[PDB]
Amino acid sequence: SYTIDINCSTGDTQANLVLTEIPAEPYVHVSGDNKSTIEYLDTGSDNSLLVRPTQQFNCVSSQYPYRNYSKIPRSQQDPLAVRREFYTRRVEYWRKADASNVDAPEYTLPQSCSIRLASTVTKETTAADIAGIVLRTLAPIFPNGSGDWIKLQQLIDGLPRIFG
Amino acid sequence: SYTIDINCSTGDTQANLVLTEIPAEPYVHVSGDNKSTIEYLDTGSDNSLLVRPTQQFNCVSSQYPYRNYSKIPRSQQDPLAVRREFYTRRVEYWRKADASNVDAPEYTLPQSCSIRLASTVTKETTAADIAGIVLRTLAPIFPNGSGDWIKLQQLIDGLPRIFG
Amino acid sequence: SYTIDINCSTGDTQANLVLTEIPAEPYVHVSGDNKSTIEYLDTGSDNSLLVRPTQQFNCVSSQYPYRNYSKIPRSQQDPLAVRREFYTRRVEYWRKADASNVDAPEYTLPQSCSIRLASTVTKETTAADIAGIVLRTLAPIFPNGSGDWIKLQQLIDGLPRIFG
Amino acid sequence: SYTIDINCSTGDTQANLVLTEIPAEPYVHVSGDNKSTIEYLDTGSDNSLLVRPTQQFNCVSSQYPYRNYSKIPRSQQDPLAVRREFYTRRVEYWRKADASNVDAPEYTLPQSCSIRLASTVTKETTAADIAGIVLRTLAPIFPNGSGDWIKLQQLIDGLPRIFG
Amino acid sequence: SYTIDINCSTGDTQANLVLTEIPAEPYVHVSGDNKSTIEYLDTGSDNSLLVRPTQQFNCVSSQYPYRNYSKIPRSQQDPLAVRREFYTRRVEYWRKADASNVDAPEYTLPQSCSIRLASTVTKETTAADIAGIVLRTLAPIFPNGSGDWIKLQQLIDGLPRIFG
Amino acid sequence: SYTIDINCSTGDTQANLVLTEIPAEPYVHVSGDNKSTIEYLDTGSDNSLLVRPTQQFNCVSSQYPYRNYSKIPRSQQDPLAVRREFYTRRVEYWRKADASNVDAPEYTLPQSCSIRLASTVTKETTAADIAGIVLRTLAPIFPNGSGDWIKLQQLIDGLPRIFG
Repeated sequence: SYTIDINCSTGDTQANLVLTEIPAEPYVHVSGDNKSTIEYLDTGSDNSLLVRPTQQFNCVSSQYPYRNYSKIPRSQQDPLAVRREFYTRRVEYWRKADASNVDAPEYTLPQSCSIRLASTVTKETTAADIAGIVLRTLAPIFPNGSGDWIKLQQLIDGLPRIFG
Repeated sequence: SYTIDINCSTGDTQANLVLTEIPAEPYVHVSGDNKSTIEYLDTGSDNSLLVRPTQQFNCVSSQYPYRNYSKIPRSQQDPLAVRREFYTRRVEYWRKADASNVDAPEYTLPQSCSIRLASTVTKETTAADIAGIVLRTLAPIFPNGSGDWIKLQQLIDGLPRIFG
Repeated sequence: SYTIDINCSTGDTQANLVLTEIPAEPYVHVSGDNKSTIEYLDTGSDNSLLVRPTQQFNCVSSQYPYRNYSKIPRSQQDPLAVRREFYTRRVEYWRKADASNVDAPEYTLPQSCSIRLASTVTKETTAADIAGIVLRTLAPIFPNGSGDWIKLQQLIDGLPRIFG
Repeated sequence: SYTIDINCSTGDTQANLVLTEIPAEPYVHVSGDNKSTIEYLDTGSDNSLLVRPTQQFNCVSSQYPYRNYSKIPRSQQDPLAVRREFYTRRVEYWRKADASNVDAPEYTLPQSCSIRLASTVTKETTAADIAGIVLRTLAPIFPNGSGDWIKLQQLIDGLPRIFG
Repeated sequence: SYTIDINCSTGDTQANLVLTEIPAEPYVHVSGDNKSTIEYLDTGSDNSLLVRPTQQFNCVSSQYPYRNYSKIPRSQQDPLAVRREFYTRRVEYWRKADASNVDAPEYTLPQSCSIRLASTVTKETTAADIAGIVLRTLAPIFPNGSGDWIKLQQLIDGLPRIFG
Repeated sequence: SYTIDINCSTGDTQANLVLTEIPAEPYVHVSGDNKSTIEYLDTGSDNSLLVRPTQQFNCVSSQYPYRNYSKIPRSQQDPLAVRREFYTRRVEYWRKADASNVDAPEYTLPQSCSIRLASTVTKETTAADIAGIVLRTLAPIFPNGSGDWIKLQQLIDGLPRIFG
């Protein structure tokens, strides 16, 4: 009868963050084919550059999920809890050029983004429960989802105070 | 006139990742400059815990955007390009209990999720362009958006090969 | 001709902190001397507990009102003035239980609050003047009096920055 | 289903203790850390004194709420419950002088007042519940609120028998 | 009856130094929100640069205002005097470019200016008295106020001898 | 043809800061080269003090105007730009006494104020443009010019937040 209550603040409003699909067919094994860490290459990239878009994924598990959480008493630590984490890092390499002037040089613009999710898990932790924390981390940066980029832009401007 | 090509593989289909808003009112500034990392406390949590949900936002910028990327020739480095980086880390503290049994203990379960993004930004780089990199990082894990959690389940199960 | 000016910042607005009366009839002397320190016990409490609500009062006075205030020069120390001080400490023990479930255990929740007022009194120091310092000590915690409890809630939550 | 009962004696009558607001705008951090203890200085005071009015705030919390309350048995100690505590200390320095006689010397009159609230909080402990203990601590000293100052005057006069 | 005589040379002539207002609405907290040192950012600046106009203000007070003034005898040092100082530093970043030729590069020109005012203050020191020393420091550089820039220009030319 | 944009927030309103001239005749060259700092003595002061009012002027120039500014890319550094800097420090020595009382002591009160300005100067930078930076540094402190002293009073009172 145990239930999991997120101890958060959640609103009534909802927004659509619109993801465009990324096909698996163009991706190729690079390192760690069988192992807990894998790195893929997107071969839908410019043949002739030295850099090409990669995305890696790796998973980690720990037996002691409360190791870094000392402000929690043992009397409240679930002794059946196990720590599951995963980590993705996508690097892509954009190309700026204009077809108008071929004299003008082509530049390579690197971009990288990484997400690390580390949950404690017991028998009542669900897939959607864990998905919720990613969506709540995203929510304050994209408060209208794909609609406007206002908070994102102010993060690019160097204005870290998002809630004030 | 220069255009930016995301050297990358995209698809035709699109999914909705449905974000639920997080109201800004309950968050309280706790620590940090703009020069340091800003930290907020979600005060809409169980007061009777000594751990409470926090999300933090840090962002930093550099005039040397190619410092980490080694295999990009100078002839391809945009001299006007700048490095813009931001980093968020949300820690929430879930609570498991059941109203069926006043005699059975309650446990607090820690969860953390962190997103870092470093874009090379030039004149033609738009806020939408930069949101694209986060959206493409997310898309392989949530290929149907909020619809299903199959690939996320794999990542938690310890299977890192999203693409196979 | 002498007037006393509080050297403070005060506003135009006012608010009602609404007190509910504490009947004297039930309290009983438990310890101390009727000269210096007295501890009353609220007999309006449960018989069956070893703890019962008690409020203590304690007065002292000194001919050396500037003893700890070293940074006031003698040219500005009023030689007629004299130090008066009182201290109250209320301890109440709350009782939590649900009448729906008599199997569910009852708990005792201790709560305690103390006020210490030390004034330097001179000929022109009045009752109302000395009340003013208690009122101005409270006003930061109760900016709207009984109207809301927001700043008090912040104090309990552990957020000491009340003036920002 | 659990309810919290104050184990106290309360009356039917109510009175307004009327607070005048303390503007936050003039206060300035002078010492401490923004985490535990902070001391603000009222810049709305005289430049020419080495002493200026200052109000300090200080919060602490503990996982052992029954540490000093030895006379409560473990069968009645709520294991979920946790100790929260705050402390405020306002020091203001009054200025006595008559404008009629500028030959007559001006004096500095120090006044100081401190409030310490330590509650054991549990899931059902509310903001208003914790405010109640401060209000019931005040009510013996201010039986009519701002209406008269008689009991406060007795305290200053040195007469600690407030309930008779 | 004490009066403050500036021990200076002052003329009969006066000039208008014409200040154009700087609105507070565009300015944003950066560091030290509550503390004695604050740094603001002018967000009416170019979004896309790495540098943006800031102005900081910080205040300092000292108990020993005669510390660095040894040529003054104790018999003439006001023992009630207190040292108050403040310091502002404004950095702005100009942009030179012509809309005629977009080939031509845009340059960023940094400019910085700082004012430090450190007064001894007694009960008879007035706001306008302290304002006077800033106006007298400015007076020889801008002897016709906003009218002509002759002495300013000769300071930019490296000709320090202003009175000869 | 290149134009200079002060990347900055300005307002429509203008105030007069009323400067009173300082006659050059009473000042006497005391120390310093053009290579050193020039120092003048205001000989229109009380001879019977061993301290007398002095104002000094130093100015220095460098071919490397971006040395202190780190986050400006070379692609945005004007190769023709030069750094012009000047620095003035006025010390006056006030005198407090009263003609009402020959028996009461006189005191001398030191005051100092210093302005430093370092502009990046290029072909298009005019003397007026450079005066602008001093005028905009002054304007937040004197938002109504010589009219009122409210913000200056705050700075002296120890409240650094001019903009809030």
